[PDB]
Amino acid sequence: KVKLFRASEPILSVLMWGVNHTINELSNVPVPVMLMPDDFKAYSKIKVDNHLFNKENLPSRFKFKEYCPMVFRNLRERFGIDDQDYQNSVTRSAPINRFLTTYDRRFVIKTVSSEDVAEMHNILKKYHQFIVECHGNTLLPQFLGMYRLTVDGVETYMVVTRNVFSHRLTVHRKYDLKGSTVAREASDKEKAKDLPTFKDNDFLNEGQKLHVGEESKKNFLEKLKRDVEFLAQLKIMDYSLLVGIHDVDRAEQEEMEVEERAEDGPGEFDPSVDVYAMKSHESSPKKEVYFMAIADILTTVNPEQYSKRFNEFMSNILT
Amino acid sequence: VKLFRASEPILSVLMWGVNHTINELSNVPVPVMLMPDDFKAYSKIKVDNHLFNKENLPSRFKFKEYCPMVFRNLRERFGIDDQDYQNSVTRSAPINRFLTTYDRRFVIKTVSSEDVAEMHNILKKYHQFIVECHGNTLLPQFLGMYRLTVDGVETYMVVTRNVFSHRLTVHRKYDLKGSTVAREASDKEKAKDLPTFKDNDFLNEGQKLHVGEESKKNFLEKLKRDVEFLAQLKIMDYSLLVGIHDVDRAEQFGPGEFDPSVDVYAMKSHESSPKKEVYFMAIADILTPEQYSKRFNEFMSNILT
Ligand SMILES: Nc1nc2c(ncn2[C@@H]2O[C@H](COP(=O)(O)O)[C@@H](O)[C@H]2O)c(=O)[nH]1
Ligand SMILES: Nc1nc2c(ncn2[C@@H]2O[C@H](COP(=O)(O)O)[C@@H](O)[C@H]2O)c(=O)[nH]1
Ligand SMILES: Nc1nc2c(ncn2[C@@H]2O[C@H](COP(=O)(O)O)[C@@H](O)[C@H]2O)c(=O)[nH]1
Ligand SMILES: Nc1nc2c(ncn2[C@@H]2O[C@H](COP(=O)(O)O)[C@@H](O)[C@H]2O)c(=O)[nH]1
Repeated sequence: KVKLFRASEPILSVLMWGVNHTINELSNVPVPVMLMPDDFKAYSKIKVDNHLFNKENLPSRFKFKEYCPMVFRNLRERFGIDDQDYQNSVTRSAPINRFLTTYDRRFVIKTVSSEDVAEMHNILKKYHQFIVECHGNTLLPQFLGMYRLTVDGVETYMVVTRNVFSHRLTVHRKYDLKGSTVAREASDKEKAKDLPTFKDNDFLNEGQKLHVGEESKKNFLEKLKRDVEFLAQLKIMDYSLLVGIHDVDRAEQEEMEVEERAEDGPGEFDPSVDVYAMKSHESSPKKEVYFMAIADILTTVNPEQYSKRFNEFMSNILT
Repeated sequence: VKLFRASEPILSVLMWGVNHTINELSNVPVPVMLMPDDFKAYSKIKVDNHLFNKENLPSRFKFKEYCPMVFRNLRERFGIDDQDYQNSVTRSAPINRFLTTYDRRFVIKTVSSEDVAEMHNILKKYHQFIVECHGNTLLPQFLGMYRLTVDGVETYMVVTRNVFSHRLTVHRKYDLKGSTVAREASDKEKAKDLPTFKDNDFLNEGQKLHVGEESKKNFLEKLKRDVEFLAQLKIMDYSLLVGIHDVDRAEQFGPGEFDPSVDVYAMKSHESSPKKEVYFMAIADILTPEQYSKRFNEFMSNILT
């Protein structure tokens, strides 16, 4: 039951230690009837200066700050994430590859700028209220924690989200879509990578389509509508639709080759866990799973119109 | 769900501190041996909580634990489980400086900076002696040592295993130095319910302690090595805290019943003893030579028949 907080970088150990630390302290804090306004300006801060002690994995000296912990605890709850699960995902083993995933691929940890952290505060009261009135049903990023780590006098800002992708199903192709009239494509650099991040004209040029079926398309499009309208209400623009594609047969084969090396359920998922996943329509050219979520809402044409434009595009991404 | 609700913020910080450090230690491997650095080591944490978790805790505070690996090892060598130690401190506010945990198992004494220095001074040798005697000793048993910073004020604390029983009411206590001077209770002191008597008011009482010549064997075999250890360390002016539980009295879950592994210092009255009693006996207040050692030793050998 010993947790060592062992990691490739001291930053990771401190991250593991702080999530572990704060989740445990929160376990000693009654769950409130409601969130008070201060909760939105609140934060916790701990500074550690150990001497000749417990220095194998943690640095002797570091700081950890959690923004607005009462609010994020509540967000986790409304997103149906149990605090102990969250803690275990982060601390049972070092997050792996600034962009990390928890070792079990449930949670994504992004290193952000100070400005990003500033925007979360700005948007936080309304985002919460919006998560309340849409019952956690949303294509928006789902925020679970915000933290500032300090190691060797250096401050690092981090935001934890639920993975847009499945924690279990492989992605075989992703796109970052915006719907911009501007040319959007992948550099020769990108296309050369393993899992390139294709863009608008790649999607349009490939003739790609996402066969989800009318009932999913409608539910999807109703989410997209209020999400982008909510974002337009704030001063927010230039976010993307992150699209991941999972080829069910290709995976079955990949798995089969995986076991072969040892010797020598099929494209389904828990919609409560892989929250952005959608099956293909029974009459799809091939058996697929899609993951679709709005990306990057923190960091001519104005907002209101973007939501209008962004919206028309994603409505045409599918059938 | 522990709130750390207490009469006083210092106590809340203490409860929070022991909780925090014991949890942290449960993530630290038990080593194959203590190292010299473990005797100069510490943990420090500073807390700054804006608009968060203020119901019982101050928003800002510090908690420092001295030599946490050595005290964790001492706990084990005394047969104390970390989880219990933690539970005794945090389950409920320690009560009435001189506190005990809510279950009276552990004593919490405010002490001075010089005290904390003195402890660092004797600690390696004290530990070594605890090892060599397999935890069996009338010396105080030190379970942890802490410094608290609250409202800008630093406070030092040492935790010991309670000398008296955690259940058995003590009816009379004597502080015994074996001195050749005038040590008696003061008129005002002689007033309150729990009078701290001394040598003279004891030797002039004809009071003996009946444990047998057998328990006197164990006890005196113990006391000698202890006062010896203190001498070699050139320490003195320490007392023998003695407690007396009158069975019949309390009677007016059984009378005189107790768990020897928890009430480590308690001794049953002998069979042939006049009244039915339980005695509690340990050395106290040694944070500070031969003559005192041998003088002390004899005045104590003269109360066990
Ligand atoms: N709106 C808002 N912004 C904050 C708050 N706390 C910190 N920030 C912003 O977050 C960034 C980093 O804050 P730090 O916690 O490093 O002081 C800064 O850009 C800071 O202005 C807050 O309570 N409200
Ligand atoms: N650190 C910190 N930064 C804040 C706080 N409240 C607001 N800010 C910062 O204040 C700025 C707002 O300033 P304005 O642009 O309205 O003059 C934001 O960029 C954000 O960085 C706070 O409580 N703490
Ligand atoms: N597994 C996973 N990858 C992501 C997620 N969000 C973005 N990525 C990927 O990470 C890369 C950079 O992230 P971004 O700049 O959007 O933060 C992109 O190639 C994108 O496909 C996510 O939620 N989960
Ligand atoms: N000998 C010794 N004394 C210490 C050590 N740590 C703290 N002390 C002493 O204990 C007292 C309290 O120290 P503070 O922890 O308040 O800085 C001071 O007299 C200090 O010098 C140590 O590692 N060794």
